[PDB]
Amino acid sequence: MVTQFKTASEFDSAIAQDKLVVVDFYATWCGPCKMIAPMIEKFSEQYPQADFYKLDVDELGDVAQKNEVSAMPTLLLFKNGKEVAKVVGANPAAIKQAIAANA
Repeated sequence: MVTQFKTASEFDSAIAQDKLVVVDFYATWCGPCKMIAPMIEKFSEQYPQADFYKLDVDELGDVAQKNEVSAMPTLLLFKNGKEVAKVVGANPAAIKQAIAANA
């Protein structure tokens, strides 16, 4: 599956003890930023153990600032309600391995 985040009250649970969650902090702007939504989902089939969510840089612009992620888009990894890695760019090369060694 795949979903986004509008309220921190949601994403807060996603990380909180729940394996490795791959949340993207795509910029509220940018052009080819929506084409990732389907991709972010395609990866959920290879790492079903990990949750593939998405962060809103418009609604949760802060969470994008807290982690210092204002790219467009960006990939954020979190283990057991904690962190693990951050690689701005879900280009077929890291977004896959990043979810392996981590999860």
